[PDB]
Amino acid sequence: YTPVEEKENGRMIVIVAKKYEGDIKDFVDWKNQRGLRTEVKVAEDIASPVTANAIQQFVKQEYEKEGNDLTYVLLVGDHKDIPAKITPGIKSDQVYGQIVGNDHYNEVFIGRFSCESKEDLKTQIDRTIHYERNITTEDKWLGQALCIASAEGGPSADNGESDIQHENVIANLLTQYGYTKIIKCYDPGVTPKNIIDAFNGGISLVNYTGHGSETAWGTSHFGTTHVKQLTNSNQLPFIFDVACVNGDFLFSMPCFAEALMRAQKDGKPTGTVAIIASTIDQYWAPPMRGQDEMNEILCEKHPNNIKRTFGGVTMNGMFAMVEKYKKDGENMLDTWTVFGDPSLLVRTLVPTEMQVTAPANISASAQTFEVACDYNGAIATLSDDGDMVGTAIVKDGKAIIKLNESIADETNLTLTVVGYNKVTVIKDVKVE
Ligand SMILES: *CC(=O)[C@H](CCCNC(=N)N)NC(=O)[C@H](Cc1ccccc1)NC(=O)[C@H](N)Cc1ccccc1
Ligand SMILES: [Ca+2]
Ligand SMILES: [Ca+2]
Ligand SMILES: [Ca+2]
Ligand SMILES: [Ca+2]
Ligand SMILES: [Ca+2]
Ligand SMILES: [Ca+2]
Ligand SMILES: [Zn+2]
Ligand SMILES: [Zn+2]
Repeated sequence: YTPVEEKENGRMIVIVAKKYEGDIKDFVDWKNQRGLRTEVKVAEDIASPVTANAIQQFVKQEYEKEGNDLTYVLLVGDHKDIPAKITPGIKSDQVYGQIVGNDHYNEVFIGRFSCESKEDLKTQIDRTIHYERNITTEDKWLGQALCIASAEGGPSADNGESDIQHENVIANLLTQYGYTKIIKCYDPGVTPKNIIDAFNGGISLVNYTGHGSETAWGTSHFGTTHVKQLTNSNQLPFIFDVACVNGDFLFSMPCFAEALMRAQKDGKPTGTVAIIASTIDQYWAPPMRGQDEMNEILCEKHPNNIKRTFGGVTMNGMFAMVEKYKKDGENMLDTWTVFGDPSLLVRTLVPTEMQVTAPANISASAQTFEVACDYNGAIATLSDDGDMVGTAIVKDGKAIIKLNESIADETNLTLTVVGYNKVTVIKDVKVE
């Protein structure tokens, strides 16, 4: 299949319901600070009442603009705030990113921060910023994974694997890549305690393959009522969830996925940093292929298809499903919904540090700024209070940042450098 790229110069639009307009600033500032051009659009400004047709039209319109650099779209609100596209048998956010080619292969990654209160939003913003900005060499819970499998399935499943055999292949792939601990919770016998203990012990990735209801997992019986028992404060995994309706966010109560994204303990984020879960019932075999490819891409098994964002990893993993299962695969892709930031830079192992050498000062008339970094591929960005002044990728040991405006009016600039499985570096640059 042809992958959908995380365009180096891509941008993001956060479509936020009016009642949350004044609460998203810190998120928008951080994204611009690390080099992802991000703009905000108030949903009611697109149309009031807000409808699925208007959102769809707005995204298409923005995508068509000269360059087609639109790459991510984050929806901020629950279904009542920003609706999902609803057609017979389909509830979907993913469809908003299907713009070209009369097909179901997205052009744009879509994600959602489902919130019904200000704190639901604040906790999703904070956990995301902490994950990309504040993870250090001491966050030892990274590189540890949890595989969960029902005792069902067989020869007629994807690649003829029962859910257990399917998860074992995934566990081997993760181990080969470098994960240091794989926890296996396979039926029969899994209880809520087993899941609660795993999360509380520290894990950065969860793969689930089995049955599910709107509010719980069939294997373990762990559900929304058990979320309050989690104490994995800012030690959050992301999840590839194969199950029926765990992601039905139009349910009368918070669904499984929403509960995990909104969980908090004494003001700190618990639960998950991101999860992809279905709004409808899932077929047995198709999602298995998608889940496998997501893990293959995460473990960099395809050198010319590297994806660093949660949206990029999951969407490209689903392309393989569509390719092999066709129509059935397309229905699964449309409804397998991303909860969390689609631009999220995933972490797989305990990070290492980067050696960054940059001038302590910059001329008020400078057009460029050179930074030395011992990690090629890092993204170096200069910003001013959430305003991105220039960004560049490290190549051959250095990044040559071209300023997009005059800094003659500034006294200080913030240099931010991020890198895959690296500790984020933030330095000040005095303007002389
Ligand atoms: C509801 C679930 O949680 C279950 C999730 C399966 C995930 N894949 C793996 N664990 N490997 N889904 C089902 O059990 C599925 C639900 C469904 C019902 C009606 C239409 C479409 C999906 N049911 C089945 O797979 C059964 N084999 C019945 C069936 C449905 C569709 C075609 C053929 C058989
Ligand atoms: Ca397309
Ligand atoms: Ca509260
Ligand atoms: Ca498999
Ligand atoms: Ca049960
Ligand atoms: Ca909801
Ligand atoms: Ca593959
Ligand atoms: Zn923090
Ligand atoms: Zn079954």
